[PDB]
Amino acid sequence: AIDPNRIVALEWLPVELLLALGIVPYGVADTINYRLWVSEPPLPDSVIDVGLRTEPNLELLTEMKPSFMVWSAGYGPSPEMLARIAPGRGFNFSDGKQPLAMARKSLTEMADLLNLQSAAETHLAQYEDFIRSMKPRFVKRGARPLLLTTLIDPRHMLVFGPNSLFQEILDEYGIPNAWQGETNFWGSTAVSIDRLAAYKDVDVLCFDHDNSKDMDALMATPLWQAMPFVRAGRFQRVPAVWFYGATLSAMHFVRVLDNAIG
Repeated sequence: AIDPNRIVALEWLPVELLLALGIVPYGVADTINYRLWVSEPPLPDSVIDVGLRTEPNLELLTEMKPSFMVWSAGYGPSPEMLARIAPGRGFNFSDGKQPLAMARKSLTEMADLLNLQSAAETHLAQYEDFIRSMKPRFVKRGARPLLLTTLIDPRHMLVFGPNSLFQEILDEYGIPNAWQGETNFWGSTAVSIDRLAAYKDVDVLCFDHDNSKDMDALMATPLWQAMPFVRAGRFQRVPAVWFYGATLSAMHFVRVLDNAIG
């Protein structure tokens, strides 16, 4: 993807890969929601919004003449169709088990394509150092499991399991993941609110994403008020963190994690 200033990112994972390498995306799919769900790595105003990740403005892309386009494997438009617009590459979020391991590989891969090998190494070094440096902030904490969630709608809570982006972080800090149930490839699964009642002695973090109306509707139900971890005072709403990102999202998680239970 020769011209580093004409790269269009059709999904948020590669946006994060580009940003970690110092690249300013020429175009980004759904800049609006990127701000509501990813937030942390801010996108400059100059970035062109090329439409929803699942339905990018194909005419716009064609007119833009991107030097290269990057997206997430198995997500969004057909890579075959996309490759017809401009050169491109899809990136894997995970191998289905360790998203973070893949993130490191993805960054490296992106760096090689753009000959930013050094920048990748500098970032990866900052990543591992940051993660390790924060370990002491969770030493005092015991073996109480942690439940990571986000409200999809009043009737559905998304929970992140063992193969979620967050697991590796939890593992390094000795924090058991309360959710050991099924998960999709991306490390999450949507469950009915009642399913959360099964958890008594656990801490629960819920990622906000400008959905106060929904959180309010949820918290007004007697069920939510009856929730053992709620009554136990173990529930906390926290800032949005992209669950399907890479190293920047992981580091963002650690910051949020720290403020919440560090």
